Parts: sequence; C-alpha cells; structure tokens
Amino acid sequence: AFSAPAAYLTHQQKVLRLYKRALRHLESWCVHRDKYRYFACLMRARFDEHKNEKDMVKATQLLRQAEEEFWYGQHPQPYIFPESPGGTSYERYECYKVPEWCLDDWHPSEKAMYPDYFAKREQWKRLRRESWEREVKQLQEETPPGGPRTEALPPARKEGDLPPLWWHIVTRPRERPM
Amino acid sequence: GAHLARRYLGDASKEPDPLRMPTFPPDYGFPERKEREMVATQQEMNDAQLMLQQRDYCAHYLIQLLKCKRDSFPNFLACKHEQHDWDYCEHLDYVKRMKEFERERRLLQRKKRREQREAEMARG
Amino acid sequence: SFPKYKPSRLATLPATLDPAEYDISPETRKAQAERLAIRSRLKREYLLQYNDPNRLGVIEDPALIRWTYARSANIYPNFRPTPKTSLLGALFGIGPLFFWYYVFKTDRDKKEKLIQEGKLDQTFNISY
Amino acid sequence: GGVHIEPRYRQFPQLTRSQLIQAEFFSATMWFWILWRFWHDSDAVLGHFPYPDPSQWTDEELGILPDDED
Amino acid sequence: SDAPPLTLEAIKDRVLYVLKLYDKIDPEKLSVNSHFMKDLGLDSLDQVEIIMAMEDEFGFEIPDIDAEKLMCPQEIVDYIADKKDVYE
Amino acid sequence: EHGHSKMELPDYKQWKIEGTPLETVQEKLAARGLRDPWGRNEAWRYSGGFANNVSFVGALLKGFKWGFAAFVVAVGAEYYLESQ
Amino acid sequence: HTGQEMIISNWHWMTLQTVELSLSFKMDYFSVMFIPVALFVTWSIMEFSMWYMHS
Amino acid sequence: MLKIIIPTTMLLPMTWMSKHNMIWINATVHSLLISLISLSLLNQLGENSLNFSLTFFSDSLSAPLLVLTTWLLPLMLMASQSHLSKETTTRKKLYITMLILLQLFLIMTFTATELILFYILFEATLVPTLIIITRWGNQTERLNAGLYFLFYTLAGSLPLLVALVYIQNTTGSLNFLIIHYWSHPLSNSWSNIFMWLACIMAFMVKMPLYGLHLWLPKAHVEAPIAGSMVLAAVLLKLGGYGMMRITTILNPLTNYMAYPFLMLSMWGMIMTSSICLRQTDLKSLIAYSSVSHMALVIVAIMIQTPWSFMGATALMIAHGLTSSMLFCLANTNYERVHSRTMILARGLQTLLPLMATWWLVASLTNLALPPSINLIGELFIITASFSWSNITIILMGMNMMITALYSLYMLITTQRGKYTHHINNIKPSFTRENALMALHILPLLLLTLNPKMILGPLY
Amino acid sequence: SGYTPDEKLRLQQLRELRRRWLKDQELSPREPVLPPRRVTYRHSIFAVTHVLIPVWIIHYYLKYHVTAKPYTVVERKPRIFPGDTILETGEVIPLMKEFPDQH
Ligand SMILES: CCCCCCCCCCCCCCCCC[C@@H](O)O[C@H](CO[C@H](O)CCCCCCCCCCCCCCC)COP(=O)(O)OCC[N+](C)(C)C
Ligand SMILES: CCCCCCCC/C=C\CCCCCCCC(=O)O[C@H](COC(=O)CCCCCCC/C=C/CCCCCCCC)COP(=O)(O)OCCN
Ligand SMILES: CCCCCCCCCCCC(=O)SCCNC(=O)CCNC(=O)[C@H](O)C(C)(C)COP(=O)(O)O
Repeated sequence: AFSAPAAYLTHQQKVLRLYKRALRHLESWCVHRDKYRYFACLMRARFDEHKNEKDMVKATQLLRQAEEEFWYGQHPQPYIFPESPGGTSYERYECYKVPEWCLDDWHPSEKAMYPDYFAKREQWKRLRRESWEREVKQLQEETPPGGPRTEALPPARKEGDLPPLWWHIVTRPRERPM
Repeated sequence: GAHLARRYLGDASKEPDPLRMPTFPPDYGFPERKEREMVATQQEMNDAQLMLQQRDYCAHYLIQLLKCKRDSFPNFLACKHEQHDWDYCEHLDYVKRMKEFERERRLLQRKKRREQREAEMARG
Repeated sequence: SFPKYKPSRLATLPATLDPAEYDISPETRKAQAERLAIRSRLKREYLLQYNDPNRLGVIEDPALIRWTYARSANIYPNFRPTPKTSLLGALFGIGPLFFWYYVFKTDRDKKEKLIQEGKLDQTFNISY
Repeated sequence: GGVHIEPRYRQFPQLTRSQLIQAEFFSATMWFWILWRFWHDSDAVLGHFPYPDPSQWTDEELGILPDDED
Repeated sequence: SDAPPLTLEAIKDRVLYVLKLYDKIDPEKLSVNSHFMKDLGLDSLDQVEIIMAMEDEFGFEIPDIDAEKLMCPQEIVDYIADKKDVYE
Repeated sequence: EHGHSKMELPDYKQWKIEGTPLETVQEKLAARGLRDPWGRNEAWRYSGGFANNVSFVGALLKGFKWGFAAFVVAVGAEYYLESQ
Repeated sequence: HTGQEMIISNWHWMTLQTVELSLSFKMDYFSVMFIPVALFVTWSIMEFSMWYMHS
Repeated sequence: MLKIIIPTTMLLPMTWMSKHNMIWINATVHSLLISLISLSLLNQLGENSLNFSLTFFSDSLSAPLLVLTTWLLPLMLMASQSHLSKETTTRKKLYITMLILLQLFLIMTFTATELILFYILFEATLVPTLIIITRWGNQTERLNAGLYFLFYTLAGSLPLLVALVYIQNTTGSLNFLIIHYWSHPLSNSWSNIFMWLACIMAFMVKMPLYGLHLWLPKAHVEAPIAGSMVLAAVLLKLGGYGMMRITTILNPLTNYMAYPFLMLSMWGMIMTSSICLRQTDLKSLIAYSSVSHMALVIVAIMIQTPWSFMGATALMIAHGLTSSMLFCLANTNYERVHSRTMILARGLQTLLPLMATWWLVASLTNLALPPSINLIGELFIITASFSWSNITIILMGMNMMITALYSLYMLITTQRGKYTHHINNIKPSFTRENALMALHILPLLLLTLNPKMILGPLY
Repeated sequence: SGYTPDEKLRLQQLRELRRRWLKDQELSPREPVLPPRRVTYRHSIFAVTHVLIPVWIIHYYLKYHVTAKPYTVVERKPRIFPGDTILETGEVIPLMKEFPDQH
C-alpha cells in the first residue's frame, strides 16, 4: 500500500507469501487455538525441511508443487479481517470521506463558525504554495534521464524543504471521518 | 406407512387406490343399512358460516365451540369440554374412515380369493 | 497427486498456478522492467498534474477519451462486409423478428379460429 | 444510558448483577412455562385418542360374509 | 462501539507485550529499536510469524509488500499509528 | 462522557502453559522434536474467567433448577387450593 | 371477541369504463392480526437501532 | 384558442424590445403566465370536443400535450440561462425567438382542425429545431446530426403530403370532424396498402420506430440542453398524436398491416433496453430509453383498443416529463465535468446530496414505480397487449426488468462509489438547478392524483 | 530486505507532517460559534396531537362522508348461532335438536 512495488517478486518473497497464505488458511481450517498452534508448528517444520536447498532449479520446483497443493485445500471460505478487501466492513465508511478542497466552497456564514481551523487552513495552504514550487525543481533535478524507473519518491534533502508530492498523502480525510 | 410399502412393492390390485374408493356397493355388507344422522340443518349451519371444509358430520360440536368462545371471550380457555367433544367426534369420523378403508380392503381380498378359487375349479 | 485446476473463461487461472511465472528468462525480466518503467512514467506525470495547487479543473485522461472514441465513433470506419459479419448481422437482425412474427401469428390465428367456431368462454371479457 | 464498564485486555469483562439475575430469571421462567404446559397440557405432545388397530376389528362390524353368500 | 482512542503509548505497550510473549526473543534484551535478524538473530519465517501475531493482536492485517520491510518494533508502532491516524 | 481511565496492561509473566491444553500440544510436539514458540501468547484464553466451560446440554439447561422449583411450588399451591 | 370483518372503500380513484379503481382497504383476519405483530417487531427493532446505530 | 396563440406571438416583440440584462426574467414570467392560461384547456368534456372555430379545435388528447408544451418553455429558459451567459444580446434574443417560434408551431400543430395545416405546422417545427441543433451545439458532429434529424423526417413525410391531397381528391375534405363522421373502410388492395404505408411511415420515423431511430441518439447528444428537452418531451409525441388522429381511416387494413411494426417495436424495446445497459454516455442512454418507451407507445397505438389509447397518452405525458428531467440532470453534471462520460464523475452523493435525491426520484420515475402515471400507462398498454395476445407479456416483462436495471445502473455508476480524486471543480448546486428539478418532478406526482386528465378521450 | 535510508527519511517526514495536520484538525473550545436569535406531560401532549386528532378526523370522514355513499364500508354479517336473539326483531332462534350427548 504505502510502499512502491518492484518489477518482480524474488523467490524469497514468493516463499514468504505462500507461507503466510498457508498459515492463514490453516487457522481458518483449525478454528481452535491449540489445534491451530500444533498444526502451524507441524507445517512450519514441513516447510523447514527444505530451507537449505542450494540449487535454484530444484527450489523452484518445490514451491511450484506447493502452490498446487495449497490451491486444492484452500478452504473456499477463508477468514478475512473486517477491514480487508474481502471483509464485511471493507469500504463501509468510504462515503463519509469528503475532500479537503470542499471546504473552499463553504459559504462565508458557515466559515464564520470554526475560525481557528480555517486560519490554520490558509497557513497550510501557503506552506503548500511555496513547498510545491520547491518540489517541482527538486523532483526535476533528481529524476534520471528518460523518466523514472520505479514510482518511489525521494525525500527532502535541504533544511526547509518538504518531500515532493506530499499534499495528497498528509491530507487524507481520516480512517473513520464521521 | 406399511400400506404404501405393500402397495408399491407387492401387488397393486389387492389393496385399494384411495382415489376410486369405494368400489363396492354400500348394501353389500349388511341389509339394515343404517344412514348417518345430521343434527345441524341447512339454515343454522349456513348462518354459522363455519367453512366449506368444516361443513361435515361434526358440525354441531363446532357450532357449540364457536358459541361458547363468543359467549365467554375475555377468559378464552373457559370452554374446553366442547373442544374435547368436537375433537372426539372428529376422531370417531376418522375411525369410521379407517373402518371404510379396511372394509373395502377385506371385500377386495375376499373377491380376489373367490375369483382364484373359481378359476382353479374351472381349470379342472 | 491432487486433482488439477482447469481454467475457464469466467473462472481464470491463478497467478500462482501460472506455468509462465517460473520458467523465468532475462528477456522476461527486461520486459517486466520496461513495463514498470512506463507505468512509473505515467504515474509520475499524473502525480505532477495532480498535486499542483494552481490546477482548478479535471485532469484530462487521453486513455479515457481514446476508449470512448473507439467504442462509439470508430466502429463504422473500420467496418468491412465479410461473410461472418454479413451472416451474423442477418441472423441477429432478421431471425428474431420472423420468429416472433410466426409465434404471434400462430397464436392469433388460433384465437380467431376459436372465435369463429365459438367455444372460447368469453364471459366477463368486457374491457379490452 | 448504562453504567461505566472498563476494558480488560485479556481479562474477564466486568459484569453487573442486574444482567446476570435478569438472564437467570428469564431462563427460569422459560423452563417453568415449559414444565407447566407439559403438566397441564400433556396431550399436545403424546395425543389424546388412541390409534385403533385395523386387524383387531372383527368381520361382523366390517360387513364381511364368509366367502359363500356372495 | 465505545472503543477508546488508542494512543502511541498504548500501541507501543501492546507491541512490546506481544514481542515478550514470543519466547524465542529474550525479554530482558529486547528493545524498541532492536532489529530482528541483526539484534535478535531471527529468520524471515519468524519475521512473518511476528507480523501475523501483531495482525491478530490489532485486528487488522498488513499487506505483504509493507509487512516484509517492518523490521523494528518502533517502525511497526509507527506504521500502525499511521494506519489508525493516532495523534499523540 | 467516554471511557478514559488509563487502563494499564497486566504483567506478562503470569501467562503460563500450565493448566492449559497447550501442555498436550507441547508434549506432542516434543515427542517428535519440535517446540511451539507462541504458546504463552494465547495463555490468557485459558487463565481467567475463561478457564471454566459449559457443555451444550448444560448450556440448554441454564435455568432448569429455578424453573423446576417454581413448577413444584406452583403445583403444590394449586393442589392445596383446589382441595377445599 | 366477535369476528368483525370489514372493507373500506373511502376514496374513488378513477373509473375506466366498466372498471372502478378506488383506495380500498381489507380488514379481514389476516390484516388485523398481522398489523400488531409487525408493529411490535418494528418497535423492538427501532429501540434496538437507537443503540446499534448511534455512531 | 387565440387567447393562447396571441400571447405566444407577443412574446417575440417583448423579448426583442427588452433590456440586455432583463430578457430571461421577462421570458420566464410571461411563459409561466401563458402556461397558467393554457391550464384552462384541461377542462374537457365527455362530449365531442371544444370546437373553437373552423381552424382550431381542442380535444382531451390535444389538451394535455398543449399544457405540457406551454409548461416546457420556462424550464428550457432556466436550463439555457447558464450556458448562454457569455453570449451576445442579439444571439440570446435569437435563441429565445427560436424557442418561442417552436412553441407557437407546436401549439398550432396540436389544435389543427384541418389535416393539411397540421402537416404544414408539423414540418414548420423542423426549422427552429434544426437551427438550434446546428448553431448552438458544442461538438463538431452537430451538423451531421442536424442533417440526419432533417432528412429522415422528410423522407418519412414527403409521401404523406401526396397521400393527404389524394384523400381530399376522393373524400373531398380533410377536416378531422368530417373525416371521422364520413369514415369508410379501406379494401384489401395494393393501392390501399401503399396509401397505408404513406400515411404511417411519416409518423413512424419521428416517434421513432426501431430501425429508423438512428437520427435520435445523434440529435439528442449533439443538441444543446433546450434542444434535448424539446426533442425528448414534445417533439417525439408528434408522431403518436398523428397516428392516433390518422388511424381513423386505415381500418380494417391495419388489422393485418400492423404485424411488421408490432414485431419491430416489441423487439426494439428489448434491443434498446439492452443497449442502455452498456453505454459510455449518459445522453445516449437517455435517448435509447426514450426509444424504448416510444416503441411501447407505438405498440399501444397499433393495438388500437381504448385501454391502448389511454395507456399511450399517459405514457407519452409521463415519458416527456421524465426524459426532460433526466436530460436536465445530465446537463447539470456535464456543466461541471465538461466531459459527458458516465464513469469520469463518480461518488456525487457525497458532494451533492440534493442532486443525488433528484437523481433517485428521476430514476424511480423512469423505473415506472407505482402509483406514478408512468406505470399507469405501462400497465394499460401491457393489459391491452395481453388481450391482443397472451404471449406479448413475456417480451413486455423482460423489458420492464431490463428497464429497472439500466435505470439503477445510471443511478449507481454516477452517484454511488468513491468520488473522482482529480476533479475539484464540483461547486454546490445552484438554486436555479434545484428549482428546475422541482418544477420537473412535482407535476408528475400531482398528476398521479388525477390520472383522468391525461388518459385521453377514451376515458 | 527492509527500508532504504531514503524510504525511512521520506516516511518519517510524511508522518511528522501527517501528525501535524491531524493535530490541526482539532477544535478549540469556542470553535463552533453559534449565532443566537429567536422570533407524563410530554406523553399527554403527544397522545393529543398525534392520536386524538387523527381519530377525530378519520371518524368524521368515515361517518359523514365515506358512509354518505353506498357500499363504501361493507361489514361481513355477524355469525348466527342457535339460541341467539336478534336485537332488531327480538325473536329467539330455535335451538338444536338435542343430539345424543355421551362423552
Ligand atoms: C427498415 C426499418 C423499418 C421500415 C418499415 C418496415 C415495414 C415495411 C413492410 C410493409 C408491410 C408489408 C409489405 C407487403 C404486405 C402485403 C401482404 C403480404 O405480406 O402478404 C402476402 C403477399 O405476398 C407477397 O408479399 C406479395 C408481394 C411480394 C413482393 C414485395 C417484396 C417483399 C420483400 C421486400 C423487402 C424490402 C424492404 C425494404 C423496402 C425499401 C400474402 O399474399 P396475397 O394474400 O396473395 O396478397 C395480399 C395482397 N392483396 C390482398 C392486396 C392481394
Ligand atoms: C424513412 C423512409 C421512409 C420512406 C417512405 C416509406 C413509405 C413509402 C410508401 C409509398 C409512397 C407513395 C405512396 C403513394 C401515396 C398514396 C396514394 C395512393 O394510394 O394512390 C394509389 C397510387 O399508388 C401508387 O402509385 C404507389 C406506387 C409507389 C411509388 C413509389 C415507390 C416508393 C418505394 C416503394 C417501396 C417502399 C415500401 C416500403 C417502405 C418501407 C420504409 C422504408 C392508387 O392510385 P390510383 O391510380 O388513383 O388508383 C388505381 C385504380 N384506378
Ligand atoms: C491448508 C493449505 C495447505 C497448503 C500447503 C502448501 C504446501 C506446504 C509445504 C511447502 C513445501 C516447501 O517448503 S517448498 C520449498 C521452496 N524452496 C525453498 O525454500 C528453497 C530456498 N528457500 C528460501 O530461500 C527461503 O527464503 C528460506 C531460506 C526458507 C527463508 O529465507 P529468509 O531467511 O530470507 O527468511
């Protein structure tokens, strides 16, 4: 989510992802805590018998057959956290997220209420106004010729500088705005 | 069920098909032939307007039960003897229906046995 | 020795079951690197156009306009009368019409015949 | 609308006597009602009129002649 | 709900609490800034097991791309706080 | 009005495998040569008020005793009031 | 108590030649019996909702 | 009838003599007053008609259409007030002149005691609409659209004129009263077949009939908001009014000449309802929904039963109101997005809640929710078709389902979901737009109280 | 594996800015400045303005307008049982025929 993706996933990453998926579906299968702990230790052991495999052409055949086994017993109704992309409350509060720029359209009668918040709002707007002009130059000078290769942005390197393209990340509405 | 198993696994002819019952005259059994008696007339039974399915030989007890329910409304469980009498009369009607079933079954069995004996005698 | 998963049109094949995500070659890695590079270029362009405080409008997406034009206003200029196209057009534009015409004509012929001969029981059929 | 109850973090949550006594009372009334209805109205589960036996009926009442009259 | 607004101190306390119940880590040697494979000599599988244990502890699951680079208790705390929008 | 009372976390050393079915898991794992490192983290589920459990039939017969006593006293009162 | 049944045709909506459409209500056994049950259930659900949907 | 025609004519000098910053107020106020005056025609009688003079007469089929036409103009003025702000005073006066001329032509067309005058005004309505479409249209395709909107119509109606004069050479008159009283059957002959075709194809093309509807998506998409209003609401009903007026002489030939058109309409309703499901444009979706509803009305007219006529009239009125409101909502969205694409603007109920409510009500009305007059016409036509043939319901039922689908789809894609992040020019809805929405929607819910006002002469 | 130094620095700066913004999202004690201006008992008034008045209106409408037209309100005729007496006529309904009562 917050981290930029890479061009490809290494064997280590695929092994870790398979291990996590297997553990999650095992705890979905093994409802109780003691049974899950026993079978998770057993599956970690059976996953550990081939840690020190040296040749890559044989270690890729082990994970390839492990992905054929996981699919067969993958518990077609797994446990999903409520806020996860499959959970029951995934995007429940997504309609309560109102953008900050909407406050620019408030009537002056409504802006009479909450004066300190709006004063801080022009303060933030001015800060962004100078920061963006700095960041355009910083990102233009730091980019390699021909365009970026990965969508990872550099931080701020001077004293008064701010990280390039920061306005829409720090001004997230909230997790539960209302 | 036992009747269902016997009819669907043995011979269908020996036991009746409930759609066509009865298949024998009522006077075949005995000649006195007592008729069923109704105590509820046309007009009072229509006025009680029970139901078309409730307009059977058990009508008077149902009328009495409705009357006692209407008379003593607030204490609903007041009249239970009338309900028991209506239930008993329905039970007797069902016993009569079962007796009709068994009577038809035994008449058909006797007819089959007589036909078999006649065929065996005629064969020789 | 487990039963094998058979992908279908409406139930595709999982990424972890792809037999092409293992037999990796340097050409495949180069292709992935180029894909990430162009994706990052597009993302950088969008983010530069998105965080600008002087922008007070909609960021025009060439892909969306191109998709709409392709779906709507480009179908005819690339149309060519071919046996497949001709047969499909004739079927989908003629067959249902004659099918429904035959069905309704048969039903109404039966109804009119029953009117003429006289056993239909039209009682209480006042409002028509 | 209620009382102040604190989170526990791996301990048994606080329970007020009111909810426990209310749940126990409601369960007791449910079981008492079941027992009272079973005692006073027991035919609703077992029946009141015995099921007659078709084989016990004699041929005299069933209009059966000894296969010779007709 | 009536859920209290968990704070940075609470998050750090719960993170350390989960870590200390993991008997493979010495309770008297672990610190908030302790690294996993360097300060504690752990393995990647142990790292993902800690990630999942914290996932069950806090009731939300971290994506793998973000989980595979959370290497210190302090940055795990900071990640959880950023996810839950904790003020102080 | 909210629930702000500064609740403090309990001591982490009280959570023990003893008296829990995690003992059996540990014995079965050691019989093969393995150990479960996350055993104590789930000890709280078997330590406090969750130590005692109830059967399905015991759960169904939650208020059998009080209901039976009420039924007995009610039928006795009915018997002693009708006979007059 | 009695077995009261009723139909109320208060407002006449429109007459289409020989068919009259009017706002007619039926108050037979089913209606007068199912109104209280639905109302009681709705009252309970609303009192539950006052606590469930406070946020 | 002159008490309404004369004020419509006088609307032109008042507009041309008004101040450069007061034309809209005068036009709106006097159009509303004219609509209030025209409300008097709604007092029809079960007897013959309101025969004002030798040239103009009013019936209970013409009266609701006249009232709707008079009521439409203020809504079009309010809708066009926005996008004509930077327009010069002379060109704004020309636009208002075109709208007033179109209303005058429609008003004279809906009375039209004589058939040749009816045809002349029927084609006179074509010029101001073409000018509006081709002149004040934003996109480059408008010209082509205008061409289509012209030629199709003329291709339909040029034979009709000949047929018309031919009738006057045989019958001797084209007055609708004399035509109705002196009606004689058409024998089964090839000449009568071609006369039937000439009379019917003129009004089939403008309704439009499936297969002749290609001009309609172009004309509605490329026209300005007022043009879309007048095309969807009133200009589509000219074909239905003409067919109900002219089918009095085509019997009994229609009993077997309506089969191709009945089949075409009953399949084209399904085809257009399915087309609405996969559309990248809001205006095209609304236009195809209009095509489906007009195909249903065509089916009703071809059945030729009293319930068919009642349902056809009610459906025409309700569809005109609903389509006008939907086009207004789409234009309100477009004026902020400037893209006219369904998926670019999303999650608008978070930003504009009252506009979301208006969208919901318009979608429900299009979805034919009882007891709206939309469903009154729907059910009347459905029962009449069932009497015509018990199988038609199947097709009809399918259409109904599909209708609801795309309607809610139009409601869900545009209003529900997450808002588009890079669109920050969504200003709060003006009082003008909300007033326009209310003036569109309240007459529907008030007419559902008194359906007989729009059920036609066969009520 | 893990964060690069640039990633760590950018993350720390972004979270500091986010915390500052989130703290700025709070409200002062006087922040909602409301401008003031004006131009058994609860159940007692509720039962009058929400129950009694509708009963009065509907009773009037049904008694004096709905029933003014024929067949608007039709009542299923009351059940009649043997031994009853009709108020309108006063004649007694004949009883049953004393059916044989035994169990
Ligand atoms: C494209 C978008 C839609 C536009 C409109 C489409 C609908 C147009 C169709 C017009 C109605 C049907 C046309 C002819 C109807 C006549 C009746 C015919 O169908 O029935 C049979 C007639 O058989 C044949 O149709 C005879 C004519 C055959 C030659 C005509 C060409 C048919 C196909 C042409 C398709 C071209 C369509 C596009 C035109 C531009 C029965 O034969 P019979 O009972 O003995 O004679 C009936 C006529 N009588 C009684 C006067 C003597
Ligand atoms: C959007 C495109 C639609 C185009 C129009 C489609 C309809 C065209 C129908 C024909 C148009 C002209 C019809 C004539 C008008 C009626 C006059 C009439 O009926 O008089 C007939 C004349 O009949 C004719 O002349 C008809 C000849 C047709 C000539 C034009 C042919 C046009 C194309 C014909 C095929 C199209 C039909 C289907 C079109 C489908 C829609 C595209 C009898 O003449 P008499 O000599 O007085 O009587 C004989 C006994 N003494
Ligand atoms: C209920 C569903 C059940 C699903 C079952 C699925 C199958 C389970 C059994 C899987 C079989 C295997 O082990 S398949 C074995 C796959 N091949 C290898 O593991 C060789 C090299 N391993 C690595 O490099 C790793 O990264 C490692 C060194 C381990 C850690 O690295 P770290 O030090 O960087 O953490």
